[PDB]
Amino acid sequence: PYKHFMQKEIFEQPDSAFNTMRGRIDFENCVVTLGGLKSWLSTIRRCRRIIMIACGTSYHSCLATRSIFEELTEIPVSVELASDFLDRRSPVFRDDTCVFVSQSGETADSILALQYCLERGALTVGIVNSVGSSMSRQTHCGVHINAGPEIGVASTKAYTSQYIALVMFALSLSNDSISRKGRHEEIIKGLQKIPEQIKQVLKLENKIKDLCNSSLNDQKSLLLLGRGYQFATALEGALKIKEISYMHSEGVLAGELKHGILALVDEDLPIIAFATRDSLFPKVMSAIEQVTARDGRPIVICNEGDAIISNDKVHTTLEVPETVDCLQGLLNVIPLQLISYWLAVNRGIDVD
Amino acid sequence: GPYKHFMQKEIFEQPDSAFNTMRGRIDFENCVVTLGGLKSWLSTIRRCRRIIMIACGTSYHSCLATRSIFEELTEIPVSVELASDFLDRRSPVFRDDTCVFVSQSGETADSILALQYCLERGALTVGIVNSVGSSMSRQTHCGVHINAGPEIGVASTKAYTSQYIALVMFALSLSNDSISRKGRHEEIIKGLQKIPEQIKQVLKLENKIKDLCNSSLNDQKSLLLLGRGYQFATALEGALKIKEISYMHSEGVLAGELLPIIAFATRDSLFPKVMSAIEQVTARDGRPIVICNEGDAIISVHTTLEVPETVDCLQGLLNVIPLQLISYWLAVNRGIDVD
Amino acid sequence: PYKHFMQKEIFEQPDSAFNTMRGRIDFENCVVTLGGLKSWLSTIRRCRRIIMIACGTSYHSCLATRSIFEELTEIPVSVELASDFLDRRSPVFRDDTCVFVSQSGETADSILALQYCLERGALTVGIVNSVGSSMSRQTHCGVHINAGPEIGVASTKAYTSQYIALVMFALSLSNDSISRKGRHEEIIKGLQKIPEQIKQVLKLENKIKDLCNSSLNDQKSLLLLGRGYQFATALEGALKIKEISYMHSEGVLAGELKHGILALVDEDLPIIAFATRDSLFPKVMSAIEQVTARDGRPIVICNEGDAIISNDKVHTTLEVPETVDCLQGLLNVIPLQLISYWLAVNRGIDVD
Amino acid sequence: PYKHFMQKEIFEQPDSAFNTMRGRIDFENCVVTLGGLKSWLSTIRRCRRIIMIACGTSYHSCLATRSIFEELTEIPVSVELASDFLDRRSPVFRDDTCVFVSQSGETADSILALQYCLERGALTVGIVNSVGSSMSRQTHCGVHINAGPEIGVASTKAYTSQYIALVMFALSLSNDSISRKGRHEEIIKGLQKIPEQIKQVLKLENKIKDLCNSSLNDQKSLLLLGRGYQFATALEGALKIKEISYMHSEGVLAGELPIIAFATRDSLFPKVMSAIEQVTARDGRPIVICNEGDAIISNDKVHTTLEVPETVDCLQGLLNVIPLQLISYWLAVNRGIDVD
Ligand SMILES: CC(=O)N[C@H]1[C@@H](OP(=O)(O)OP(=O)(O)OC[C@H]2O[C@@H](n3ccc(=O)[nH]c3=O)[C@H](O)[C@@H]2O)O[C@H](CO)[C@@H](O)[C@@H]1O
Ligand SMILES: CC(=O)N[C@H]1[C@@H](OP(=O)(O)OP(=O)(O)OC[C@H]2O[C@@H](n3ccc(=O)[nH]c3=O)[C@H](O)[C@@H]2O)O[C@H](CO)[C@@H](O)[C@@H]1O
Ligand SMILES: CC(=O)N[C@H]1[C@@H](OP(=O)(O)OP(=O)(O)OC[C@H]2O[C@@H](n3ccc(=O)[nH]c3=O)[C@H](O)[C@@H]2O)O[C@H](CO)[C@@H](O)[C@@H]1O
Ligand SMILES: CC(=O)N[C@H]1[C@@H](OP(=O)(O)OP(=O)(O)OC[C@H]2O[C@@H](n3ccc(=O)[nH]c3=O)[C@H](O)[C@@H]2O)O[C@H](CO)[C@@H](O)[C@@H]1O
Ligand SMILES: O=P(O)(O)OC[C@H]1O[C@H](O)[C@H](O)[C@@H](O)[C@@H]1O
Ligand SMILES: O=P(O)(O)OC[C@H]1O[C@H](O)[C@H](O)[C@@H](O)[C@@H]1O
Ligand SMILES: O=P(O)(O)OC[C@H]1O[C@H](O)[C@H](O)[C@@H](O)[C@@H]1O
Ligand SMILES: O=P(O)(O)OC[C@H]1O[C@H](O)[C@H](O)[C@@H](O)[C@@H]1O
Ligand code: NA
Ligand code: NA
Ligand code: NA
Ligand code: NA
Repeated sequence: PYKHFMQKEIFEQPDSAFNTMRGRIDFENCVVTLGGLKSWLSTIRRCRRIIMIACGTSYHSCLATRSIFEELTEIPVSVELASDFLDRRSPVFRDDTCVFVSQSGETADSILALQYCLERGALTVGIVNSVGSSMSRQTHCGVHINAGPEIGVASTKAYTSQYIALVMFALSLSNDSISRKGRHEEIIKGLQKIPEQIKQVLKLENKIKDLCNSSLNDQKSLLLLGRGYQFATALEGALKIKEISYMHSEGVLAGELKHGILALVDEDLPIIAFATRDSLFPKVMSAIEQVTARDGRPIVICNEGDAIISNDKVHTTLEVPETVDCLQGLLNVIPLQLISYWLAVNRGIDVD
Repeated sequence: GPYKHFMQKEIFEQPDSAFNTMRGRIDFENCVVTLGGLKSWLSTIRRCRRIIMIACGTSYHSCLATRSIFEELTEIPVSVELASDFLDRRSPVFRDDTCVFVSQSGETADSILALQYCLERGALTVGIVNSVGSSMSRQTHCGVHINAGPEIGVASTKAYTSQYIALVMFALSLSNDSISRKGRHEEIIKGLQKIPEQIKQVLKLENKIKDLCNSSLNDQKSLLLLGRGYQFATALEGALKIKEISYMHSEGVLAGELLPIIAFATRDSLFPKVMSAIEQVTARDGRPIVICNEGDAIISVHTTLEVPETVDCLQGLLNVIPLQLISYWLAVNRGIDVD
Repeated sequence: PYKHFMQKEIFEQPDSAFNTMRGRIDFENCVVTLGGLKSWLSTIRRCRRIIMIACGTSYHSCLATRSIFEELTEIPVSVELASDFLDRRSPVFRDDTCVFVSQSGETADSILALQYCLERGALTVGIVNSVGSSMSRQTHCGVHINAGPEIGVASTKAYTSQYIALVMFALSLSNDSISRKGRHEEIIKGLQKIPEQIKQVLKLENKIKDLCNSSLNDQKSLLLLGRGYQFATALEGALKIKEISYMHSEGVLAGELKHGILALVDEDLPIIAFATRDSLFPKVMSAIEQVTARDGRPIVICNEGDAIISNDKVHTTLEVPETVDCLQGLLNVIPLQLISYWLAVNRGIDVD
Repeated sequence: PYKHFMQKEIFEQPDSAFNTMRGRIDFENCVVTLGGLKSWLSTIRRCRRIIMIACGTSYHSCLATRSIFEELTEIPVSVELASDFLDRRSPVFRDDTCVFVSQSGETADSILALQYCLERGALTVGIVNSVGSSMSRQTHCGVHINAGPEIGVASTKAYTSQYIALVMFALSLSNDSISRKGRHEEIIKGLQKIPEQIKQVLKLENKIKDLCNSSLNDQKSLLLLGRGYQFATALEGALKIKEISYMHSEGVLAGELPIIAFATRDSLFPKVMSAIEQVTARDGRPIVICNEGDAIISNDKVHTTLEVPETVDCLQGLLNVIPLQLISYWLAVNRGIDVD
């Protein structure tokens, strides 16, 4: 039924999200069980620090979950792009837990980084889609994310499944804390609702197709504004627009600079702002106000029912269900996957 | 004086500010660094779980620019945080953290809020600050005043190079008990000695940069800066300067990870991916501007801005200077009053 | 009604034990709250290691509780005699939590050690009986054990009270652990019963006076055998007999040497063996057997109902109630306090 | 020309001390190189703490060297008796470096402790005499102490050889420190002289035989007083007197609350002086192990002196133990005990 494997894979996300969780979460009793990390959790916690290492969209899934790993575990977590980690020859030691995230399990820079960590005596953990791939075999332990084969040229379902697996890993690490139990239960109940909420978000495709057929087609760049949990989503949206749509895109930390890119943009530059409640900071509102003050006409991804910009000012809304704060990225990325897909179609590009 | 603007003056002041930052703190003959503010705190800093560097804007750049040398010389985990994002994530900190705050003014709101957060959590706090007795200077437990003198220009020029130098001295101080580091120490200190005179030499690129800025470069809507490794910070800081001073969009891009283009191709950061990126550009006849070491031919049409070769971890101090001059002259050519 | 303050203090222990716990343990909800440490616990929970530092009987209360601190917290715990700590110039750093235990809060070696740790930037915690004593003032935080004044020349109720305060501190450090919950509850329900069980143990006094009068008064030395939880009890009993009674005494790790002191003993040298269930190791049984075979007749401290040796093989029994393993030393020490006291008074030695 | 393997083994110590160092110390350039640990040191240096785990005399060699490890490395070091470590079910984790010291490499409690540590993911290092014994094989890395086979029933040369191997291990761990370079050179130059100093100490044998011919040999107990570096020597002396001489003995922390007191300069604390003064106040006739030429007790109190050469403070125990080995041996002979 689908024009392309990429469209199929985006639309497959209710099912891949469920498949990632299948057999791993008891939603009734709120227990996460990751069999691959079985005899290893008590060791993983006993480390100086967690280093998340990955490339491209897999690196963004690490950015998207860093905060919740930090929050739930109180272990320091850093996130490294594999090639830059290697370029810096960043010291790694026996007391580090190195977490490698990869859809393919074959990316050269990820494998080189893994070899570097292994030879230095670090504990290694893989979060990998392709079962038995190099990264899966070579990591000490890990989780196969169970998204199924990905044939689109860019990662869609693997991103949402990686993010979910990383959240389950964070929950697993913090499963002995009385003080975390309410937070755990909140997040696990939220996860249970993700697959159906993804289905809801997919109903935005018509509005997106329309927007992609608009003046948007002709524009040469698109800027995405995000802060907090949604900065990763802004970076991933930009990567998608670049890798798939062959259009220039940058993810911008919203409102960080008063006199940055937003003071420079043309009236008609496409700007997407993430304004869901989890990441609705004063600086986000300032950035959005700055755009509208200059007569810009931004596209706002926000929660159902929220009016971020007055009806008096021209702007586009793409409304998404509200979920638990640290899970909102799973829903907010979907319109970007669809926008990047339909822009590439509007332009004649093959995405498989 | 001879200077059109405060910003131009402060750019040209860098041989002196770089010297002043080192003054009384480095014995170049015996290769000994002595930072009076940190003296009795070093043993405590050396034993922490991790160092978190926390800063905004150009000061965040100076942390990125020196992250690798801290890691290399100390083998302590070092992370670099933008103050607002650190606060947005509510990143946990604890007694065993050493939090290093870098700020020219010592008054930036987000940096102060971040310091107060770390203090309340019981972390050890260290300031690298220009303004003596500012909030950040007072409220950190210990620190180094960078001694760059007052900064009047709207964007940081001398404060970036002086912060970077102060951070390198801090890294050297932390690792001054290591026999295996001694050769690397001496190399960096002998390098630092020559920085002020090398900065004088790089400032002689101004006329070449004026010629470049008189061209259609000054009419462009975007300028991309490509760098990797030590020079990625320099790419980010060049981008920030072009945005903040020249009012032109600019982006610092990690070279070859995935319109005028500036590429950093000095030897310290001349990776395969940089060469690949540069090849991609020349293949489409892109005409890149290449910042490279004196005498190197990185490309067989392009513009070359040659800079003296220094110790790898110090190359960013010389590479940033043409970007400061480009952002300044682009602004002048576009009729912007930089002050 | 007491002959000496020391006797009064020994008999005061049901009340001092209760007074130490008062306002600090919710026995129904199994919650421990130590006001003086409350705001400091997350900091202590985080350190590289705990160093317990003390002199004499206070040093023994640290040995008596070292295992339960290690078990409940999984933080390394070492136990230092203050003078030897200072003699070795053991390095201490900002990441150490140094726990100082002292009845008087004034002992020179403990104060010197505290000053050394403070100057090195370590976090310091006091467990002290004398409110506002030097050690109470100078530590960063602490617990006043609330045992009341001791006038006896040797510590009795302050030993049991210190030991209880130390167990409460360990419970407080581990009060966020789901996996520890059952063990927590076990110990707290145990602590609730300690004051009445001490009342029960104190009923051994007449049998102990008989034993001193029939078998011990004329003696020049006595050996205490103990292992595991009861090794500290054996050392403290030895100290009491030395300090109070002016008789030689040695605490011996039971069955450690096949040809050590037990291979050398007479059949009339008095030997006390701790054989309560919590510390009834094979090596303890072997030691006892090495004694009865040599025709030594050991004095066996054991749980009510237990027959450790044959009635065929001659021995004296002092039965004590069974409590939780890590609490059994609180009851096992009491017969030793009473023995040392009666030995002293039967020799016209003042104990106050 | 020896009566027993024990006596031979005591007298072999100049050679065993030399053999333990052979090929591992460059005394000219002051460099220690332990082949067995080469590429493991950077990892050993990166642990939360070091736990030294051993039984009997090997436990004492750990006590004897704890201070120098802590001094030189600034890593926390604890010393555990293997059986008690197991009795407590002491938690250990991936970030622990567990160091096992054993002459035989077969002692049951040390083996069980090793297996417990290995199961918990700890890094394990062996300091072992018997090449290819269980503990030699099962530790991740280690140093064979190269003392030669030990046939005496109690450890004599293995103690001084284990102690020297442990000091070399601490030197190796700290070989990157500029601030400790002077202390390193001092210890290494001191190690060079230990073999010939042990020869010197063995010349006390005749004085010791005279002492053991006295009514010392029909005593029921002998107390040994020591503090600091010499507390381990007092504990090891007491063990030797119990295991060999069949006489009760206790090693006592001097001044904490027949007498041999260690009063060498490395461990001449006020509390040691005060303890000795208590004995001479009662005209108790102590036996004093002290450095050559030091008068610890004046001649108006009766006492016996056993002078030993002064070495570097942390090495003094290597010499101070030798008279106790000889005392335990000659007491047994005078008591008709076959020490073998
Ligand atoms: C593919 C596979 O055999 N998975 C089985 C596993 O699923 P389960 O979900 O338990 O395990 P995973 O597929 O996640 O992991 C399989 C194994 O590979 C390791 N690993 C995985 C990813 C990685 O990047 N690195 C790595 O080392 C894990 O530690 C584990 O040993 O147990 C279930 C039985 O209950 C079965 O339904 C599955 O057939
Ligand atoms: C400010 C001051 O009087 N500096 C004097 C100091 O310079 P010196 O270079 O020794 O000290 P700095 O100016 O770097 O620092 C001064 C004090 O401020 C603290 N600190 C500094 C920066 C910071 O951000 N946070 C912070 O706490 C330092 O720990 C130190 O206690 O001795 C010199 C002579 O030896 C004098 O010429 C300088 O006038
Ligand atoms: C002295 C005081 O007013 N104590 C009150 C406190 O007891 P609470 O049991 O809370 O506190 P403690 O008496 O144990 O400690 C008093 C203070 O002294 C500090 N400290 C204590 C011991 C030590 O060795 N070092 C040290 O620094 C503590 O951190 C605390 O700040 O609240 C109780 C009600 O809950 C009152 O009944 C107590 O009268
Ligand atoms: C046993 C052996 O062949 N040793 C050789 C080794 O001595 P060298 O002194 O290098 O090594 P050791 O004999 O100390 O140790 C041999 C090996 O056993 C390991 N180990 C040792 C003891 C222990 O308790 N646990 C443990 O794992 C070491 O890590 C090493 O891998 O190189 C020398 C050549 O330069 C040879 O003269 C020695 O014959
Ligand atoms: O997740 P993987 O298989 O390690 O691949 C990482 C990245 O590899 C390349 O950079 C791809 O173009 C990206 O789309 C992909 O995300
Ligand atoms: O270094 P400081 O005083 O904390 O200021 C940080 C940043 O603050 C502001 O953004 C300035 O415009 C920047 O130029 C500056 O780099
Ligand atoms: O517990 P405190 O006050 O520090 O005293 C410690 C020790 O000090 C001295 O050693 C006393 O004789 C002991 O009985 C006492 O236990
Ligand atoms: O050093 P090993 O072979 O582990 O032996 C440890 C102890 O084992 C036994 O206790 C021996 O009797 C002691 O002499 C010895 O010291
Ligand atoms: Na694997
Ligand atoms: Na300050
Ligand atoms: Na206090
Ligand atoms: Na081995």
